[PDB]
Amino acid sequence: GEEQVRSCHLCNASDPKRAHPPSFLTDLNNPHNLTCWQSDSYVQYPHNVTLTLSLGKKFEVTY
Amino acid sequence: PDPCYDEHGLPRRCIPDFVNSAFGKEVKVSSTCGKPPSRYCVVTEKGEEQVRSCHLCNASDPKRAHPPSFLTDLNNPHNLTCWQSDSYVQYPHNVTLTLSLGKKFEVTYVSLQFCSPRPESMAIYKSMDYGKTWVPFQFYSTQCRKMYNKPSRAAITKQNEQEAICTDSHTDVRPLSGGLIAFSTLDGRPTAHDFDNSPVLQDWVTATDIKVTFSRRDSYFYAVSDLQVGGRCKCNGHASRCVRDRDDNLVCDCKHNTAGPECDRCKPFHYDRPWQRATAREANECVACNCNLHARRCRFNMELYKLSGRKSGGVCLNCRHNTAGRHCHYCKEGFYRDLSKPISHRKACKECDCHPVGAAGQTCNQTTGQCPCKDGVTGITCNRCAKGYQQSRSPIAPCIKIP
Amino acid sequence: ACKECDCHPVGAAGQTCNQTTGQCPCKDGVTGITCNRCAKGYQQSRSPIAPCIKIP
Ligand SMILES: *[C@@H]1O[C@H](CO)[C@@H](O[C@@H]2O[C@H](CO)[C@@H](O[C@@H]3O[C@H](CO[C@H]4O[C@H](CO)[C@@H](O)[C@H](O)[C@@H]4O)[C@@H](O)[C@H](O[C@H]4O[C@H](CO)[C@@H](O)[C@H](O)[C@@H]4O)[C@@H]3O)[C@H](O)[C@H]2NC(C)=O)[C@H](O)[C@H]1NC(C)=O
Ligand SMILES: *[C@@H]1O[C@H](CO)[C@@H](O[C@@H]2O[C@H](CO)[C@@H](O[C@@H]3O[C@H](CO[C@H]4O[C@H](CO)[C@@H](O)[C@H](O)[C@@H]4O)[C@@H](O)[C@H](O[C@H]4O[C@H](CO)[C@@H](O)[C@H](O)[C@@H]4O)[C@@H]3O)[C@H](O)[C@H]2NC(C)=O)[C@H](O)[C@H]1NC(C)=O
Ligand SMILES: *[C@@H]1O[C@H](CO)[C@@H](O[C@@H]2O[C@H](CO)[C@@H](O)[C@H](O)[C@H]2NC(C)=O)[C@H](O)[C@H]1NC(C)=O
Ligand SMILES: *[C@@H]1O[C@H](CO)[C@@H](O[C@@H]2O[C@H](CO)[C@@H](O)[C@H](O)[C@H]2NC(C)=O)[C@H](O)[C@H]1NC(C)=O
Ligand SMILES: *[C@@H]1O[C@H](CO)[C@@H](O)[C@H](O)[C@H]1NC(C)=O
Ligand SMILES: *[C@@H]1O[C@H](CO)[C@@H](O)[C@H](O)[C@H]1NC(C)=O
Ligand SMILES: *[C@@H]1O[C@H](CO)[C@@H](O)[C@H](O)[C@H]1NC(C)=O
Ligand SMILES: *[C@@H]1O[C@H](CO)[C@@H](O)[C@H](O)[C@H]1NC(C)=O
Repeated sequence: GEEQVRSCHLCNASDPKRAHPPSFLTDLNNPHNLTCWQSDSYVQYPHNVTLTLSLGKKFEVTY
Repeated sequence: PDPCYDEHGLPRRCIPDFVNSAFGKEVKVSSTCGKPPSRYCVVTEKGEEQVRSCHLCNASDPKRAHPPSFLTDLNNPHNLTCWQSDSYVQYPHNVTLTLSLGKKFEVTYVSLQFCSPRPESMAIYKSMDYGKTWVPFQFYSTQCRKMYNKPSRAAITKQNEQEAICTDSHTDVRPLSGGLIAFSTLDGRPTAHDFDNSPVLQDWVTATDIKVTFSRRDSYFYAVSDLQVGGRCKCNGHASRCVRDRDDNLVCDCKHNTAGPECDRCKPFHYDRPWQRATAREANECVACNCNLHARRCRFNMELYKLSGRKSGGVCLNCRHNTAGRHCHYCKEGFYRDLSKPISHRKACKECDCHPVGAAGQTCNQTTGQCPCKDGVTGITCNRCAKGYQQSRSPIAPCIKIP
Repeated sequence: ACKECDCHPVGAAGQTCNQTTGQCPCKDGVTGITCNRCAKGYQQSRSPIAPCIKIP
């Protein structure tokens, strides 16, 4: 409405349903069962925030 | 699974189901026929007048034995189990039977089944201790006064709903045999509907041990076929059942972070909000202390919880990992906060690695780790030279101005 | 086989245990491996700096 409210949760990768793998980024995106991958916290500039993935085929990209 | 947790694994009140209590246990008594072997005669009504039968009592005769197990065994309404007392006895004399339980309970039903006629004067007792202290509960007589100095069918004042009443009701015979006595303490109590918020009634139901003492040509005696009393194991709504101990001791498996065999207190290291009873509105649970993974023992003060707007009052003791505070939540004198590390990192505290020369003091901003920068030096550990400031090999002053 | 150091948060003068002996930094009258107990002739005190002190 007008003010703030903060919830809170936890992450065990060994907990499948409580894990947040990058597969949450590659899986089908349900607007009703979204798949939130999660980063580590307490992080900011100045630091490299790098994620990697190679292709194996050259492409032209639009979207 | 566990009724202590909702469909969403939310801690909710979990309670043992309502069960009969006085079923199958042994009782030490003060009198019984048959030692030496005793006899007894029995009267019956026929049409309009009377007729008297008669029998014998040897406990060494199993078929002529009638143990108190006959009160606790299953009583078949077609195969009754009547225990019998000695005869030729009456007021003034204690006809006392005891039962020491060891656990405090809340009771709803107290049912009875008689093989002897209903006498006139008697009362109720209990022990919220383990067979040492004894307090009455109610009286029962036509002359509650001449016998017990009591009124018959007194009123239950709201200001003391823990009154002990006496009545002549159902002190009549018929019923001689098969007397049915059921007692609900909740009768008459105005604050019985909201029992969840009736602690005095939640205290009036508290009972651990039970004692029953009686006052009030022919052989007259007393006999009874069975006993049933319903209740639920008192875990304050914090355990759905009660189990045996490794040393044979029935205790609640106190859930909801509660302690004591009855869930009466909070668990060790659970001192932030006071101990409370699970309500239909809120399970008013206990809560451990917050140390952010930096302590194992804690204490509490109400004023902390008081001034918290009644929200929290926990405080940790002996904050490890170079941490400190009520939540063991800051680095002591000597480190700084490694802000890069998470807020609960066990090594979030590290020595003020201040440039032992370039920093002016031996400390650093516990938040920033900003070491004490000397005259023209800046930087957290104070190492760098400034614009127009040339570093010198002097172990005292490196950066030097430009003309 | 390896568990994090459990140095007595007060009675040990550090949070690092003697990885061989696990002996935390026991301060003058503090004893115990994690440096928690006070020694015989040292009673626990509520002072946040001197927990264990000799007696005259
Ligand atoms: C990561 O996220 C997951 C998912 O939420 C959490 O899951 C935990 O998983 C562990 C798995 O070990 C669970 O531990 C459970 O408790 C047992 C306690 O020891 C008893 O073991 C058996 C009964 O299981 C008894 O006969 C015995 O006498 C002990 O009394 C563990 O021993 C069990 O795990 C054991 O099983 C595996 C095989 O399945 C064996 O290889 C091992 O020996 C292993 O010890 C048992 O599964 C625990 O219940 C789960 N916690 C939950 C669901 O909250 C993790 O907790 C979480 N990790 C972190 C660090 O948060
Ligand atoms: C309290 O209640 C009990 C149980 O009902 C009654 O117990 C009595 O129990 C005894 C058995 O202990 C019964 O006695 C029976 O009668 C025999 C009579 O003596 C003859 O014995 C044999 C045949 O049995 C002959 O060869 C012999 O020549 C005698 O003529 C007893 O001898 C028997 O008891 C023997 O058996 C037990 C084991 O069962 C042994 O340990 C003993 O040696 C014992 O002698 C036989 O069993 C008797 O019937 C019961 N009395 C009854 C039912 O009234 C008590 O009597 C009762 N109390 C009172 C005061 O009545
Ligand atoms: C953070 O910054 C860059 C990537 O964003 C990395 O660059 C390094 O640069 C130094 C300077 O010569 C090289 O010696 C290193 O080999 C480089 N690292 C590489 C190429 O991986 C730097 O390493 C990053 N630091 C991290 C990721 O911890
Ligand atoms: C009969 O009355 C009560 C129980 O109904 C018993 O109370 C006794 O009171 C005297 C008074 O000093 C004490 O010395 C006794 O120790 C009490 N007896 C107990 C506590 O068992 C009295 O003893 C009863 N008489 C009996 C059982 O023979
Ligand atoms: C989303 O999908 C997962 C797939 O296992 C399922 O477990 C979960 O219940 C789904 N979400 C909801 C709200 O049902
Ligand atoms: C009642 O139960 C006892 C238990 O053994 C049995 O001996 C007796 O025959 C039963 N009586 C009837 C009428 O069923
Ligand atoms: C630490 O740095 C902050 C950053 O501005 C400063 O405000 C504060 O006074 C410094 N000292 C502390 C927090 O003790
Ligand atoms: C660990 O304990 C031993 C036992 O005497 C001691 O000699 C040593 O100095 C301690 N510290 C170490 C090994 O760092």
